[PDB]
Amino acid sequence: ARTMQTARKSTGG
Amino acid sequence: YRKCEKAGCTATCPVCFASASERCANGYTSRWYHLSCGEHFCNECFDHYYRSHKDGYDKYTTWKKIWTSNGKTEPSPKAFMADQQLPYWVQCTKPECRKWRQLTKEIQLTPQIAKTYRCGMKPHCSLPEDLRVLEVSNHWWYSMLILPPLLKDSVAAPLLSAYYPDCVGMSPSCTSTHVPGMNRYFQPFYQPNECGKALCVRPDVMELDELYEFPEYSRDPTMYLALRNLILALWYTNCKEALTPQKCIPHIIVRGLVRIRCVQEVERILYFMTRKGLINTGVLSVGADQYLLPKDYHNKSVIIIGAGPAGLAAARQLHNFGIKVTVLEAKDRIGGRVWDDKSFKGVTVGRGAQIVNGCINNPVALMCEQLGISMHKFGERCDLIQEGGRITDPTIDKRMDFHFNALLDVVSEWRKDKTQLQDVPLGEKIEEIYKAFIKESGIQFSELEGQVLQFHLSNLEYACGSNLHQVSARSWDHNEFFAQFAGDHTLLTPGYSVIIEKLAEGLDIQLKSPVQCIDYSGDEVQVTTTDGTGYSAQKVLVTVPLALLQKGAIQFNPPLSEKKMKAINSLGAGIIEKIALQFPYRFWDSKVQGADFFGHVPPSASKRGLFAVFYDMDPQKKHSVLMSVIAGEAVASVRTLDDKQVLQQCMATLRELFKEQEVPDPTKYFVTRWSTDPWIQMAYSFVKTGGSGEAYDIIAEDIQGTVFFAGEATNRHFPQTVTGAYLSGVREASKIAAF
Ligand SMILES: Cc1cc2nc3c(=O)[nH]c(=O)nc-3n(C[C@H](O)[C@H](O)[C@H](O)COP(=O)(O)OP(=O)(O)OC[C@H]3O[C@@H](n4cnc5c(N)ncnc54)[C@H](O)[C@@H]3O)c2cc1C
Ligand SMILES: [Zn+2]
Ligand SMILES: [Zn+2]
Ligand SMILES: [Zn+2]
Repeated sequence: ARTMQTARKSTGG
Repeated sequence: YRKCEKAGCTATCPVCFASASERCANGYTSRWYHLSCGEHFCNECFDHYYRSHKDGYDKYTTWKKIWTSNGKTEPSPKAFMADQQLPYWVQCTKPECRKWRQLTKEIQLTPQIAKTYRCGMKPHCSLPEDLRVLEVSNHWWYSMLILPPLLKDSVAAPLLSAYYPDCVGMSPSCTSTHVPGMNRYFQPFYQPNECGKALCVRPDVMELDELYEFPEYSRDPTMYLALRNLILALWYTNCKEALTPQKCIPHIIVRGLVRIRCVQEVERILYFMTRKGLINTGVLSVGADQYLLPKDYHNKSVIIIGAGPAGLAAARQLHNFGIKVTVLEAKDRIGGRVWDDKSFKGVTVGRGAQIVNGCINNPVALMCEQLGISMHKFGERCDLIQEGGRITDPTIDKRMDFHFNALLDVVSEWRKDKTQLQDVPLGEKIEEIYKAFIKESGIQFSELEGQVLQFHLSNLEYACGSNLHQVSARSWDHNEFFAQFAGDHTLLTPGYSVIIEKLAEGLDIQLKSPVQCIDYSGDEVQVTTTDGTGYSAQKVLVTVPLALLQKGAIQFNPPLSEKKMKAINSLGAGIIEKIALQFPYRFWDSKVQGADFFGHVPPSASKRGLFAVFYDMDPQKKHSVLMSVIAGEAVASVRTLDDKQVLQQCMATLRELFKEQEVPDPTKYFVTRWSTDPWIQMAYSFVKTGGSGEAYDIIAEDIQGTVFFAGEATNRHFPQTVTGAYLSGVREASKIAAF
């Protein structure tokens, strides 16, 4: 899950 | 008429409550007007306000102008009477009698009045309470009420300004329609027309849980929504002490007999919200005398396996309820994947969890408020330094971040109307779509543009806790179909260990006690340790890591179902590792200039997860502790090396990143080895190619109301995180407590 990203997070889709 | 023309009234001959007119009929009147079974008003008093030539017409028109502006509900003399004329009802304060009395019509009820009221208090207890009082307890009683109660001066009102008061349980005539005394991260209510935000509730709509528990309000919810909304507000304005019925009652200000219904019902609603963990939770701890649920819930025993956030959350709840809980933990410490190193000068650094992703409504945020502790909000800036020293051109990062997101955008297009069987690894899918743009466009990427792309992929690998060739293209971001936690990403400066210790405080916890077997083929659950010690209880809660369910460390008897096992094995036990370095002085300040972190552009593709990002562990910019992560294939590349060899590897990278100066040797370090910690063997879960996010739900289903499952890998909305685990603890505690 991308909800773990803090730095430079993805906005992918 | 000397009797009520409304279908089924228990009043053959009615009394007027109002006394507005001189012509106020005990006696005959053309029409009686029915508000409730015990509450009626004559046509003289009705004319008093309704009719031009009469005296009370002044009041009523004044009131009807206000009511039309604020509220959606229709003005009417019935409404006016219910809002403005009906007497107030008050229970007695003194525990000996506690009888309900009517107040004289000329007195307005207030919190302090209702806090301190004894029988016959003009601005005694032997007199029998009114006939109508006991009739209020009947089922149909609420059915014979003309209008839903509307509360005055509700604690919830500042939170609810964007709604019409009547659409949400409140009186549109009340003068008292970011709030003072409330944490900026507590946003319990959805705003009208607001998109998905985690843990928010609609103030004007009963939730499904509430409908099933209180199906009597399916017909008419407004009394429910008024009391729920009040309670939530009382809780969030004072979240360090237990919310009890005694503390709520003084804030229910509504005139009439319906107030007594409100007071009686407020107790059931409160217990429901407590059990569910919406109220009276966090690291709130209650004294030995007090318990959060009534004695009915207490004849249950539970053993909880694992004392991470999931097992501790569940324990705390059940303990606070008055249920008997005992916790069995394999290691010689609590915390599971929460484990904080306290030995660095000044700062505190976690070996596992330390960030909170989305504070708004996050239970972690509430716990920080309770313990008065700080969260450092992360800044946006993160510059990508290359092996050499060159901070990457701003217009290079921006556009490679763009390109990266477009790939993923193409992936989500690809995955529509596909099935688990048609699934494909996210890593394969990405590079395929990558090669396609190269080909169809003709333009090619430089070595740097490629390197910067790789950094972005490594961030995904960090997030998933795996190489992308293991992660499901269909379902990698499954959880995002649900409302996520809005707001700040913060560093939890004193560490999650403060929270973990507080939760644990004064619970029956057995350390160095790995469970080997669970027997539930009997009446009692039978739990056995590796050494042989036996524990038994009515119910058991497993909260062990995904990786240990996959290794089958625990023998279940009966075995788990083939469905459960397919669920368990369809998820990936993801892994990252960390390194922390101490230094004598902050050698990065000049180059980094106070950002929370900085990037590291991977020299080659195969060195991708090797210290992609370095975190600055002092929000104060005083101490010199950096932290970094190892992820993806880099985790494999580091399995064999020992701490020293890893430390050197990290040091090589820093000197290359900070070429334009002398890089001091570290004085203190650690390197994490979660994957080889026999009772954990992972960092967090993720969906493997072929899998579905339904796996979480499946893993979460109890067996025969006796074996329950909580944890990181049981939370479909919020996988991976301390918040997710905590919430799974609270979710299971709620089921365990039920009936
Ligand atoms: C390096 C790292 C960084 C992370 N970063 C973050 C972060 O920044 N933010 C965030 O929210 N989350 C983060 N996480 C994830 C987070 O730590 C976990 O998701 C969370 O701790 C899960 O809690 P749990 O209760 O489900 O599992 P655990 O914390 O793993 O609890 C499992 C417990 O069960 C015990 N156990 C196992 N087998 C047995 C047995 N047979 N008998 C008794 N006990 C047993 C284990 O000893 C362990 O104590 C990180 C994790 C790691 C490893
Ligand atoms: Zn009637
Ligand atoms: Zn009258
Ligand atoms: Zn009394």
